[PDB]
Amino acid sequence: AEYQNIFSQVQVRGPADLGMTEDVNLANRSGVGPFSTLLGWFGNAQLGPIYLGSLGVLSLFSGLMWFFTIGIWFWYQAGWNPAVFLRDLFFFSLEPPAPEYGLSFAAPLKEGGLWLIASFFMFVAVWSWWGRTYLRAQALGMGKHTAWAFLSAIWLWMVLGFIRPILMGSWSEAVPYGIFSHLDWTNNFSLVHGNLFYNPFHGLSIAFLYGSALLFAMHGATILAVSRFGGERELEQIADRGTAAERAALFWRWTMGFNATMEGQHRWAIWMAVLVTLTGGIGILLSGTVVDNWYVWGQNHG
Amino acid sequence: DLASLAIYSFWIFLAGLIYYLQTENMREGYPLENEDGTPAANQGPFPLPKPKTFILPHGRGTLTVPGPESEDRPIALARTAVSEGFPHAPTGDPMKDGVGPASWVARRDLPELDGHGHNKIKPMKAAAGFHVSAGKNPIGLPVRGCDLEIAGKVVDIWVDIPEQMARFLEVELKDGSTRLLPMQMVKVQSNRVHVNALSSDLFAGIPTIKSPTEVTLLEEDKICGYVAGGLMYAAPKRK
Amino acid sequence: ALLSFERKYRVPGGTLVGGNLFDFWVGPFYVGFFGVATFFFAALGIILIAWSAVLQGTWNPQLISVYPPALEYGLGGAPLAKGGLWQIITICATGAFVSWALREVEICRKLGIGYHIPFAFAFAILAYLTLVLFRPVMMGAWGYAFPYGIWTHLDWVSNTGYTYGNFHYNPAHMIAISFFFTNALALALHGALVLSAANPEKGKEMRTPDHEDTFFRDLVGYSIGTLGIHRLGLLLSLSAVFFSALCMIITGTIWFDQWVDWWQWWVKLPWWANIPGGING
Ligand code: BCL
Ligand code: BCL
Ligand code: BCL
Ligand SMILES: CC[C@H]1c2cc3[nH]c4c(c3C)C(=O)[C@H](C(=O)OC)c4c3nc(cc4[nH]c(cc(n2)[C@@H]1C)c(C(C)=O)c4C)[C@@H](C)[C@@H]3CCC(=O)OC/C=C(\C)CCC[C@@H](C)CCC[C@@H](C)CCCC(C)C
Ligand SMILES: CC[C@H]1c2cc3[nH]c4c(c3C)C(=O)[C@H](C(=O)OC)c4c3nc(cc4[nH]c(cc(n2)[C@@H]1C)c(C(C)=O)c4C)[C@@H](C)[C@@H]3CCC(=O)OC/C=C(\C)CCC[C@@H](C)CCC[C@@H](C)CCCC(C)C
Ligand SMILES: COC(C)(C)C/C=C/C(C)=C/C=C/C(C)=C/C=C/C(C)=C\C=C\C=C(C)\C=C\C=C(/C)CC/C=C(\C)CCC=C(C)C
Ligand SMILES: [Fe+3]
Repeated sequence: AEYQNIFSQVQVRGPADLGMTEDVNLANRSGVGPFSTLLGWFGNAQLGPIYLGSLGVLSLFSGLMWFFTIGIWFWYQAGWNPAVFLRDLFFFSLEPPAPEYGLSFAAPLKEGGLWLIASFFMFVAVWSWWGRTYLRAQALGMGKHTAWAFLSAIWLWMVLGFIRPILMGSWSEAVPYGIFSHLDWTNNFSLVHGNLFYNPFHGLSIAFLYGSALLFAMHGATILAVSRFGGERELEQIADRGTAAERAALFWRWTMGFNATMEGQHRWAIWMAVLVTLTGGIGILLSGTVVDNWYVWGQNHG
Repeated sequence: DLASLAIYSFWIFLAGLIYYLQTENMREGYPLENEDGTPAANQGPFPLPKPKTFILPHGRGTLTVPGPESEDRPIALARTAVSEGFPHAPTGDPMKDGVGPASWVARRDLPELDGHGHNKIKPMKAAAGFHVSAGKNPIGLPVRGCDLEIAGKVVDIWVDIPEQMARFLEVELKDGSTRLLPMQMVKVQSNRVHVNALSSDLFAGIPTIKSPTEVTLLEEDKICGYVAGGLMYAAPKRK
Repeated sequence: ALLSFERKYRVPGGTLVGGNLFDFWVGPFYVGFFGVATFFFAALGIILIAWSAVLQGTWNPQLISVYPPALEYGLGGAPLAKGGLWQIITICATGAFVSWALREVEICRKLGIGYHIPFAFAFAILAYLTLVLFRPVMMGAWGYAFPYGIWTHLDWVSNTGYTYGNFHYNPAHMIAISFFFTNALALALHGALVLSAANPEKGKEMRTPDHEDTFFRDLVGYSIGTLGIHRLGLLLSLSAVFFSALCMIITGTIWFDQWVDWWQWWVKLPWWANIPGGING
């Protein structure tokens, strides 16, 4: 039993850390939450404090409003009966307007008006949360990398529910809110466009998705393997290279003949992941707006 | 058409990106060298990036990479062969000499600081309000090396204050003096702490720290280096 | 040929087989015994694929494809041109991967680091062996395995998936996809956190892990920490690949009908099976 640093052998607790104050308006941080011994075998034991300014309350409220909108429709579809609700949880679905209604908001409540409502709440929840992503970084004087990365995820989501529906001229193109129906939508999207395996952006997207698992496996493994030299203290390893950073680099150099720096790796990581949805979003957006059939398109390239 | 323009543009953006990424990963260790310290002929296909400057935060200075490189330390090794590409034998005791898996880098001889400017790592005894919260508390446990001989006793845990995490065990020897052992290299058990990397006679050889309530980055590298090295170099004494 | 800090690590020792016989580098590359093994298996396989390329009558790599024995051969050998080349290439691939991992172990011992990298790689090897060896064997034929060609292996992914309807409904596949997406989430967040501390606002000084914890707590009320996130990435990764192998090991073997219908165990539970309303009544 050589030890692996996957779970901590000893947890250590001190007074709750209230964190750095930078230009953050402290009036808006809750107080510290509890301490989970469970979590702390793996990561940090400390829950909270959270920051909740105005944008944060907006976000969280529409987020819940999104969720309860989907939820009353689901209870409705269960005809108000709790046993039917649990039974059919994954089968309920909040569908958008039928194609007849184009981009109009005229669609009756019970036939896609609710979809639009849920979507409206989802739109403001996501974008306001995005703003929160930038603002929490500014208050701390940090780079805006998180907000830039999250924008890449938003791109896929925007394209699927808002941009592609608009360019196609109707909301019936958009994705339903339900556990199984969204899978059916996905399968059906691929069938109707001649098989997404023919779409070279779909193929790139896969490469980065798989690539993210490759990289994170490499990276997490590498960091753990050199954690016996303080390897996880990556910021100081960036500022003043230690043997951790060196033995890491050198493992990859002896193995596959080129390597990364401690900061460099994080650049590979941010991009590997971000390109999954970047790439992905383009592939969807082009579908049916420019290319009706990936197979066909593939037979001429142009 | 649009889709084949988009795809072609993208392979161009992607090659530009790999170029950016590969050069960014050249800000350390470059230019490449011959085994003798001298700039190598063949530097690879990518040029060095234009340098960048990190501002360190507690009046601690600047880093500018790429910059002139050097071990700022003697390397006790020698060639074992007459051409490029073979191993370099330790000319002395590789543990004492800090080479191979016992290597350390000439990191700065100050302690890492938290965001407030206080030392990042303290023995728990000087860390206010810090106590063990879960798991067998190792303090007081005998420490056993890979020879199955007892090398000392745990007398405190050194903890990372801002991340609330055990980083070292302070171990007392027959001597009366102490050493740090990295947390990630000990196994804590009911009635003992077990150290596979070292045999009991190599404990005194662990690099010592100059003040008893601080560790410097330089000191951490020597300690972690030396005990990691034990895996290879202690292997004759290892039952 | 050396990074400026490399010489001091380049010492004798670490090797698993052969003492000091293959203990050396070529350029940046270490060479196991397992470096030699890896070259032999890799090379042989590549030759055997170039050869398979001529017996099928093509040189363009978007068309080159090597198929396993047809179903009729069961688990037996088959001639070279009709899926034996595949069988031997498969042995070579296994050879090269297992070699690579084991070479990785050698590099680990020389560098005095932990074994996490090869251990992690071993999960990928297990996923591969699930598709080409374990699943075929449990199903009685090499022909269920996937073929080696860039576009043809995707064909196999479609044909195998659609043999069970929409493969989405495979519940182990659902969990697997969960981990892949979460992984990529964590990978984006991890890279952006570190980078946004190391490259702050401009003229501003490097932030700290404390800042990184503070940023995460501000944003979502919790921060896993610099050790945790590396434990986490590792675990999400490996978990994704584990559930990938699981979702395929159980397909065609313990479950072989349409995956959507498996869900009926849930719906047909006694206490609510016959209640009316909703989607299934
Ligand atoms: C995993 C579940 C399915 C599968 C489903 C898919 C799907 C779906 C897709 C691919 C795609 C790919 N798959 Mg496949 N693929 C499978 C198993 C494999 C195996 C294998 C040995 O098990 C290999 C080597 C590949 C390789 C490939 C690439 C040709 C392509 C990019 C993958 C990637 O970036 O990964 C992440 C890895 C990295 C970033 C590391 C770099 C990997 C490089 C690029 C691998 C090149 C392999 C080379 C062409 C083939 C070997 C030749 C050697 C000389 C022997 N697949 C199994 C059968 N694969 C995508 C594609 O674009 O197809 C046209 C795509 O959409
Ligand atoms: C039968 C099904 C079709 C198919 C149809 C599609 C379709 C259709 C699509 C994909 C897409 C993708 N497919 Mg495909 N796919 C198929 C086969 C495959 C195979 C394979 C066979 O092995 C693989 C590996 C993949 C893999 C992938 C991914 C690379 C890609 C999605 C990236 C992603 O991260 O999404 C996840 C990321 C998001 C969804 C963005 C999320 C961002 C928002 C902002 C988050 C909102 C959160 C919300 C507020 C809720 C909060 C709750 C919280 C707990 C608080 N497909 C077959 C051919 N695939 C997508 C794509 O990009 O294609 C080009 C896509 O649209
Ligand atoms: C139409 C097809 C079906 C479908 C049918 C299948 C089928 C069928 C399979 C999957 C599998 C997968 N599907 Mg599904 N899948 C569908 C829809 C999806 C969607 C989606 C968004 O709709 C997603 C995200 C996924 C996601 C997934 C993953 C859980 C999994 C792929 C990764 C994997 O196993 O890697 C594991 C990684 C490997 C196997 C790679 C091994 C690498 C080896 C060890 C090293 C190679 C080295 C290389 C040769 C060297 C290169 C040389 C140098 C680079 C030069 N599926 C649709 C409905 N899906 C696969 C799976 O679970 O596999 C077990 C599988 O077989
Ligand atoms: C680059 C591609 C990857 C990516 C990146 C990415 N995602 C991101 C980010 C980034 C960089 C963020 O910064 C942002 C974030 O903050 O991460 C923590 C985020 C995010 N990605 C998320 C989800 C998400 N990301 C996904 C994927 C991906 N994102 C890609 C793989 C997916 C997929 C794959 O499907 C999902 C589902 C969120 C965690 C967050 C966006 C937060 C947001 O916009 O939220 C608005 C607020 C609300 C909606 C509140 C609603 C809450 C309820 C719906 C749930 C109710 C249950 C629960 C609260 C019960 C407990 C009871 C209580 C009452 C006590
Ligand atoms: C935990 C699982 C994740 C993972 C982890 C992982 N992969 C890894 C590692 C780790 C930890 C390494 O250490 C190792 C490495 O060195 O990476 C740089 C590696 C690696 N994973 C790689 C690829 C790879 N990993 C994949 C996936 C994953 N790897 C998972 C998502 C995939 C996917 C998702 O498709 C691919 C394509 C390589 C870059 C590298 C292993 C290199 C190696 O083993 O080299 C030895 C062999 C050769 C050089 C010769 C080729 C072999 C010949 C016999 C012929 C070809 C065989 C045939 C199967 C071809 C099929 C053709 C295709 C079109 C289908
Ligand atoms: C226990 O019960 C209670 C009552 C408490 C509540 C329970 C609720 C439950 C069980 C909820 C379950 C919800 C589920 C299953 C949600 C599933 C969501 C899924 C799976 C996928 C979603 C994909 C969504 C996409 C891709 C949507 C994108 C939306 C947009 C891009 C915004 C679109 C903008 C529109 C339509 C126009 C409005 C905007 C302007 C500016 C006019
Ligand atoms: Fe990292």
